Amino acid sequence: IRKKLVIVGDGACGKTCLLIVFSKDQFPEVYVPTVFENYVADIEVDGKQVELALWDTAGQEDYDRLRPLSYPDTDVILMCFSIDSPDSLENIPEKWTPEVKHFCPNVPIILVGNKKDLRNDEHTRRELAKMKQEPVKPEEGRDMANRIGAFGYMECSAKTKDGVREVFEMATRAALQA
Amino acid sequence: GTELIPWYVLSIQADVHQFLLQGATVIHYDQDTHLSARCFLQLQPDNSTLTWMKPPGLVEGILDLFSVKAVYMGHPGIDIHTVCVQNKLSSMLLSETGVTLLYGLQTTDNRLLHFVAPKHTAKMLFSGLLELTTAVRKIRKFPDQRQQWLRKQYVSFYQEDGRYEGPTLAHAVELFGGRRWVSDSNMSFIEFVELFKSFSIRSRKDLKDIFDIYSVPCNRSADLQPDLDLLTRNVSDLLSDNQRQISDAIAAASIVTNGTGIESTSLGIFGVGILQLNDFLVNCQGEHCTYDEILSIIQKFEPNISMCHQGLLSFEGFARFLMDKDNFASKNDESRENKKDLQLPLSYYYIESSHNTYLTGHQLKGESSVELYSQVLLQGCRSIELDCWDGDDGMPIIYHGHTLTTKIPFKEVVEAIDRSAFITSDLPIIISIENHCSLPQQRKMAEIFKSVFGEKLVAKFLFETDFSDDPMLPSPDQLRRKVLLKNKKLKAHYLPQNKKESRQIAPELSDLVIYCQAVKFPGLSTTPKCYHISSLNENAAKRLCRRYSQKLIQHTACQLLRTYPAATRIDSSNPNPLMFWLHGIQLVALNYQTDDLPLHLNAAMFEANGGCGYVLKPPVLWDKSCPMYQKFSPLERDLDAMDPATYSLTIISGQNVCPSNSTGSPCIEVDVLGMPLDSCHFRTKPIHRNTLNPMWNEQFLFRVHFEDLVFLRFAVVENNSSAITAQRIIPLKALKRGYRHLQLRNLHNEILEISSLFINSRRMEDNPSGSTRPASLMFNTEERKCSQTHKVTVHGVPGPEPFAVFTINEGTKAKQLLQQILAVDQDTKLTAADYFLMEEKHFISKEKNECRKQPFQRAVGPEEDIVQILNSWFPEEGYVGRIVLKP
Ligand SMILES: Nc1nc2c(ncn2[C@@H]2O[C@H](COP(=O)(O)OP(=O)(O)OP(=O)(O)O)[C@@H](O)[C@H]2O)c(=O)[nH]1
Ligand SMILES: [Ca+2]
Ligand SMILES: [Mg+2]
Repeated sequence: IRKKLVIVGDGACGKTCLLIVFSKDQFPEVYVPTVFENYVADIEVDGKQVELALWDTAGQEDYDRLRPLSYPDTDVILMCFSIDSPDSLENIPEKWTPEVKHFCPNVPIILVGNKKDLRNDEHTRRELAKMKQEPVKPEEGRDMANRIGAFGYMECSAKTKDGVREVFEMATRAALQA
Repeated sequence: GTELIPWYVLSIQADVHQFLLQGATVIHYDQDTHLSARCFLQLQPDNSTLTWMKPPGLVEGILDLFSVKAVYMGHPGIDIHTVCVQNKLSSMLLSETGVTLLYGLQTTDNRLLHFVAPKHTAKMLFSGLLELTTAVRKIRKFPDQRQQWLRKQYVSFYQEDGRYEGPTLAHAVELFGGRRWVSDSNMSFIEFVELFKSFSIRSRKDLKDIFDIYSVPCNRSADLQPDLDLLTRNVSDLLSDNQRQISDAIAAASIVTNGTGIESTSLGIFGVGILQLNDFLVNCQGEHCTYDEILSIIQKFEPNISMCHQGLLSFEGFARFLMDKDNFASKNDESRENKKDLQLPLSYYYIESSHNTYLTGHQLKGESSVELYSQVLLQGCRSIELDCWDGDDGMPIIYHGHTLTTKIPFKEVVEAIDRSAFITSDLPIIISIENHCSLPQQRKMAEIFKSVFGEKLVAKFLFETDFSDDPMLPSPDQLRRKVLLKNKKLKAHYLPQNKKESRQIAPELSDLVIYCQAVKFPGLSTTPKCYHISSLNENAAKRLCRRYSQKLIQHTACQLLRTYPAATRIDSSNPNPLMFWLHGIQLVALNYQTDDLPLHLNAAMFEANGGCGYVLKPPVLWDKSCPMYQKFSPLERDLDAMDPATYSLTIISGQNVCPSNSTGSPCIEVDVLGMPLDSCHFRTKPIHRNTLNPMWNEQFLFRVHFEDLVFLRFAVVENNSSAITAQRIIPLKALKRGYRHLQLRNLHNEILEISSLFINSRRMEDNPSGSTRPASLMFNTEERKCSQTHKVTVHGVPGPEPFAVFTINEGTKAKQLLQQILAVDQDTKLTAADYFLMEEKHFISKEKNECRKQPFQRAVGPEEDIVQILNSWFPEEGYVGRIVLKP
């Protein structure tokens, strides 16, 4: 039993960091833009040992053309965003939700909050002070997922590796059922 | 553009290649209508097609130079006299102005295309055409033809609708086997080739597993087939990293089930360095490459410049290393004529032969082709048959006696042999005459032979050795470019039953028979004996073999013996030759018009030794040095007096094993075709709905006693239809060790470009305890053993190089090996007793997180054979050996 999933986000938000940490338990040191990556990992949930295949996407304009490569029918398609950037909270769910529905319906979605560790960092407040912004609140994270009709909401931290394993457990179980 | 015959393959003179490209005015002659017209033939910008039209069908048509089999000048079919009167031209010589192109799509269809042009035009037209066909001749013998498949497919898309554009991604992906999918559009050839590569590297899981085991975490940042034709090799530069990532991305997403998804993690990339790659060649491949050669492989296969610079080999480099033409199973690929094997007498060689060359199909109702003699002789066949019966006008006509098959003039069949006898090969051809002709005509059958062949025909003993006390037939090398005919020679002082030749034979035709004096088989139960070449139908030879097997082997090793299918095979089928090849029979005549298994064995056997048609017989025969000379009885059902050489075969996976059938359930059947003691078949469990990259991973073990003559046969079979769709027959003696690719072929024994199989084949061996002797030692003659050599890599050798390969004899021991290592370093005074060879076993494993297990150590005691220990390393157990020198 092998499942399939696809992950999208706002770019430079931790889409690649989440997978490397989960599959390698090592936080990336040097950032490199990602075009298209495929990973395979094994996870046991509720006594079910199911192979998990991860499909990595990109949001850059030059890489927006080849998004349909990983779109075709899959058990689940996940969603990710940067908690530090309120912009990703609005545009990304609205940008990709019609795209996900159009390309492959009947695919449950999960909303994942990235960069949770630095949400309390002092540097974030100063940087967002110039732009008149604040870190994405937990309350709006759950509400946004409900607005786009998703399976649920979660938050992850690549550096601290806190809550990362939870998303896969919840995501994998949904794939087999329904 | 997209030259169908690339520039790096052609060897045409610049001026000559321009003349064909620009065009010329020539007269097109049509034999069927027997009316010549004027035309203007031009060579298309792609060097494949020839097109002729009315100058500024008879005058409208197109020829595909990938179907031309040969080009002749002054083919007697052209009627220069008819052309001159039709075109009111002055006197012309056909041997100076005629051009012909024998082309066809099958071994039974051989058309003709006639062009006659002025003297000056003929030279350039023919000279250029010969080079174009020669390139076509080579391109269809290349082992790896992945690129030549893309050229045809791309150009076919280019001209499919009449609109000059490439194929869309949906079509490109589908053609390569990817998912049946929009965004992109017509793609240039480079973007098309660069997509196939991603499909051949991202669709092979089995090459990822063989990479994980031997990889190390070394970070990411610090006359043959021309290399430009080889898709995999790096020098085939004839796109930025951004495009390549897209190409791999789409390829890795289109594959369905078995695919090495494009994993890209920084600071966590693995590789196969110089030392790591060496451990892969020493144990699995068995290849022993020096430090420079191993490094040269790194510089030649690794795509990434960063990796290639720091002596690493990423997955693309390693995956592309196992798909190269140097990692194909058969050693017969790119095999050239070996002039040393062609020195023994002619009785010791298996000679390629055909039974009814003139017939093109059924042998009781069908056509007789004059040009099928040229088609067969181009394949390399070295023996042919002529059923000269009787001329209604007095000139003999060849056909199947007392049957409805069409009659062809004899004069045009002897000519057909001459124009194409020695085009491919140069070894002598033995012509067999079923001379059903009255005395008067045989005089007109002897003039034709001497008039046409002239010097090629043998009229008298050409070599002094033929006058010895007990002469033997001359070596095939001595008779190079010669023709010998065989039939009854004068003794100097409902099924048609037409086998009886003419009772009386002319004294002119018989005088031409020299080295093959056919006579009725005297028997084994009952001039020198080395000349008489009998001819026994399969039933008579098969019956003779079983009753007198041992007697026959010592008979056919001193005189030839021909065999042809039985008369009962009106279907025009073939007998299985392995029954006769074991006993030394040389001329096993076969029906080349029918393509069945018995004809693939003949093709498989004779593709070796350069394809000359003469393959030396196993040394157990014809050799008095072999300890098993007179004791070999192939028909015996059980011989427990020797230890066979156990063989292990593993069908790891296959790629595109069902061409044109995306949906299928292929299973590979491996049949060992040898004696009745070591012949067996195996079946791999079917894999459903997967032909792009099926992966069964079965293992098969078989023991072979007489390994000199055994033919493996891999045959893809769809369980849904139970119909073969790709087969390949290779001798076990010509099967490379280790992880090698096998190139499959279709039912007509034509090369499938993309289809192949990935197999692991290691020749194990049992330990000789003295009770019984190894099979290899017995059959293999003592003299041939001296020619055997082995290379062993020793680490820690003095000098900058981490290791070096030393060539040693089979019997070399550890004591000698120390002297060889210390022999090189004469500058430093070193004592042999100081050094001692040590054997290591590095317990590498797919798992890398855990700490490496300590390498096992041992001391190679003196007098212990060093080749023997090298054969004890089984990487299946998870360890890779090293012969390391230490103080
Ligand atoms: N400290 C911290 N930084 C994070 C966290 N999540 C994401 N980031 C930042 O986001 C970047 C993630 O970049 P990538 O790993 O390439 O993934 P991406 O955001 O999709 O970027 P692409 O390569 O374009 O796909 C990292 O370099 C981090 O600096 C987090 O949880 N903690
Ligand atoms: Ca005959
Ligand atoms: Mg990324």
